[PDB]
Amino acid sequence: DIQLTQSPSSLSASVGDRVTITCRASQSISSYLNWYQQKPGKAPKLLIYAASSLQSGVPSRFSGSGSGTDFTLTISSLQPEDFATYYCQQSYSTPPYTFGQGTKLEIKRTVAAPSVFIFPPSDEQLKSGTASVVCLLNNFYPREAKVQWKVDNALQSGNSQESVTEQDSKDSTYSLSSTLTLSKADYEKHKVYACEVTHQGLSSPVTKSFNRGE
Amino acid sequence: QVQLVQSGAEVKKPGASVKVSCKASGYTFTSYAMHWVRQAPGQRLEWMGWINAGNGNTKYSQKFQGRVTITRDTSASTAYMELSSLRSEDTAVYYCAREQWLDLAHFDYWGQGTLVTVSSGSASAPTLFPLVSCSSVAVGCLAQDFLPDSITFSWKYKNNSDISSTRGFPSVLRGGKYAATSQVLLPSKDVMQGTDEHVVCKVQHPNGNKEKNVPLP
Ligand SMILES: *[C@@H]1O[C@H](CO)[C@@H](O[C@@H]2O[C@H](CO)[C@@H](O)[C@H](O)[C@H]2NC(C)=O)[C@H](O)[C@H]1NC(C)=O
Repeated sequence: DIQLTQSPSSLSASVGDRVTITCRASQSISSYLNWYQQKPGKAPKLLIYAASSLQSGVPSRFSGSGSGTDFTLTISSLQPEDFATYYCQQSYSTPPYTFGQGTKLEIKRTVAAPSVFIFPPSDEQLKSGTASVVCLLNNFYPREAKVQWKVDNALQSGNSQESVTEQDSKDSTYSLSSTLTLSKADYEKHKVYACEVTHQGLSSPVTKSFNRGE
Repeated sequence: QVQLVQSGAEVKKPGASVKVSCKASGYTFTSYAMHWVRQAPGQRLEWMGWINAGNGNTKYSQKFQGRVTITRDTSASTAYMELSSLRSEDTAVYYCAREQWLDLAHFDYWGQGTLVTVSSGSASAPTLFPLVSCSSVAVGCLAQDFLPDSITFSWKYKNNSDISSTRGFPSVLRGGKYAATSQVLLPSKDVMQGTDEHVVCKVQHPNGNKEKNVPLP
């Protein structure tokens, strides 16, 4: 089977930068290489076929070159909406129709600190027997952020989940939602609920909190 | 405008089978082969098989041989993929894709995808809870206890006009069911200087659409 290895696996770059991604095939595939783009929650989209042919409708900043075992996809002027995973794929010797493991491209931009909001559980939820406490971090860059839940100043562990949006198509920032899940009883055994956020754009951690009463 | 439109999300138990459809339009259906490619969440694209839309000939990946069937209805311009003996590792988004043969083969058009979820649990619609804070004010919506993970949020004012949506957050899995949050950011001064006391969060889900009034502080 022909294996495809993409390099790098991850890459951050600035708007306007020239970006180059490489795909190496375990054996010669002539020009039977295609490049696809895939954004979160969407289907792949053809960018390049036959190593260097631009698919109709694709912006001209995408180009490809190579033949044999080494191929390159180049974005000559990176745009904010180019955040995505890029796959190479060979159609010379099949099956299998081999895809690369993908190269994830993020847009590099200036540091932006998150704005933080905390939301207590609703009464309607509490009567169900479970309490969800939500903490939102909005419009920050880079993606790396730390959320620490605290209940009466006791650091929580193992009882929270979180997820991060895709990179915004205009301003290239992220948002993150974190949920701390307690039982109604445990929730009513404590008073102060807080999320503490650590991020490069903050000189010191930022804490948002409430008291179970109000 | 070449278009490939696939059937909706599916929830199945381990051991069951699933059949996904892919309706083609904008070209001569019989002139192009149709391939099926799946992607487990966060994973690699994985080719499964192709069918020649003209003469109905097929070829399958040896990984799926014996449990996958690809068919086509020419008069309906539709291709079908059936996968049996489903296991949890079959949970994935399944895509149909058209192959362009001209020059060097390549997949030039893709369907929007079909989420197939294999679970011991059962499908369920979401339950909505408001997120109220205790410059812009943040208002939110929590959808819980829904399956499959195929949900979309939208927001409306009291006067029934749309609120500009913000980046959606991925759902998280807990106890065999999914949960997701959504948020809108409203100017603070327009909220405190306003007669409206709530907005409306709406969710669309294959098992039941829901609405919830979200108070404003
Ligand atoms: C629908 O009602 C909302 C709430 O009163 C209105 O939202 C305001 O719209 C103005 C438009 O200039 C904005 O400046 C305010 O920030 C909005 N307020 C909030 C709280 O979002 C909206 O104008 C109304 N639309 C119609 C067609 O009546």
